[PDB]
Amino acid sequence: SMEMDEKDFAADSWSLAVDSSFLQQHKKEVMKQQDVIYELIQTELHHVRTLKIMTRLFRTGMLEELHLEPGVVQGLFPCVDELSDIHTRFLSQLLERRRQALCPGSTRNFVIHRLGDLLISQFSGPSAEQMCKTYSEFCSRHSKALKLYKELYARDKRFQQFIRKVTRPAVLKRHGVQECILLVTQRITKYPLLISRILQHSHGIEEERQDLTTALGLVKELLSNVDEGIYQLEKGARLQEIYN
Amino acid sequence: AIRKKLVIVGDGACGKTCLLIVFSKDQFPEVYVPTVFENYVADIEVDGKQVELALWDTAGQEDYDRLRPLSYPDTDVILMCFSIDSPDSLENIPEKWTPEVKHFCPNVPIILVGNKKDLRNDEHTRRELAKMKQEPVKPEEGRDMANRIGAFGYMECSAKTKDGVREVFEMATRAALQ
Ligand SMILES: NC(=O)c1ccnc(NC2CCCC2)c1
Repeated sequence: SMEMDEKDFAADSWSLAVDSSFLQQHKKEVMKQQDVIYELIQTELHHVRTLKIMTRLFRTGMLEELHLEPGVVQGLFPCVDELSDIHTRFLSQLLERRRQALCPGSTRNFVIHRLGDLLISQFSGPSAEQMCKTYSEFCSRHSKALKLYKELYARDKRFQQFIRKVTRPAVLKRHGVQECILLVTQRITKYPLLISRILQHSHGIEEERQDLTTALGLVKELLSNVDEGIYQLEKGARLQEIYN
Repeated sequence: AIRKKLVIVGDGACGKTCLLIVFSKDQFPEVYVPTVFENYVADIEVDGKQVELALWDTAGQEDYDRLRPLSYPDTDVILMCFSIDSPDSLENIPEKWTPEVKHFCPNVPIILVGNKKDLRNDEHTRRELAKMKQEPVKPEEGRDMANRIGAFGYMECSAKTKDGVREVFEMATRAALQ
């Protein structure tokens, strides 16, 4: 993450991020809505950060320091470039929506009134098809990536020293290789929980309640499709095992 | 310190997310209770042993039968949750959650946890349940279910007041060490 976005999302809530004199001017219902939208953007910033640790710290570090076969590194980090592209673009749109809503003379005071349209765009058309194909591929390769990691850590000394070295800082405590993989797999099932709670506090404008209801339906359709498209790959699986 | 992995399972209204949030922050949030929990690695010292306990939630995965099992690899202890204000969440324990966890996590200790124990003596809760010929889950009903499903043990807690929360995670760490 970059310092500017980290500071903007350092607080535990929207009500603690904005100035108290700005918070005071809003009704409780607006505050409750903004606290959940803030959590959606904050967790998206953290998810993009998880993807950067996987691409820049682990993947590129292995290619540069271990000179490991590119096919082995790909098995450990399936679809990480495509996932980073999808979520960095989504994060860019969420952060721009917040930035446009800032009051003049402030870098922290804002109210996002129109999130639904952005979520409909993300979870429909080509971007939704790309998310569907990418998570179907990622989640089907998840178990294989973990087994490949566990084999390499146990039999390779330079790989073990690489992992121990790059994961030693305290800021990496929750972000080991296996932890990043499960964090990415679990991300997509967080969206209906966040959107349903934003919707609960978005009845004030009928256009917004309708947009969030459509977005919620699109996210669930995407998840149902991803879930149906998963078939766990296994290194050294035989054709007979597959067709039976 | 040895690394252990804990996963919490249970129905959508069982309070598993709130339980993980309260333990990881050591507080019931006074300003905003998060909707979701990413992960956390707790430094725990139990009975003289230091453990790094990685915590994971299955919330949001309840309707997705092929995504949900991806949370299970290398799990060391399962917390199987139900809500005491929801006798229906207890009934789904033996024939939905238990066969699933025994299949993907053979030989992993399961601790059956009754959440929201504060609601057992809450007037509104008792009134609403009485309209459907029901009452809050009794301590013996929780123990009997835990005994029936082959659970390592039975425990109760309240994420709202923090009572029993520390004990659940310390016992989970001991179960993961066995
Ligand atoms: N027996 C222990 O070491 C212990 C007790 C209570 N909580 C612990 N976990 C931390 C993680 C975040 C909040 C405190 C650890």
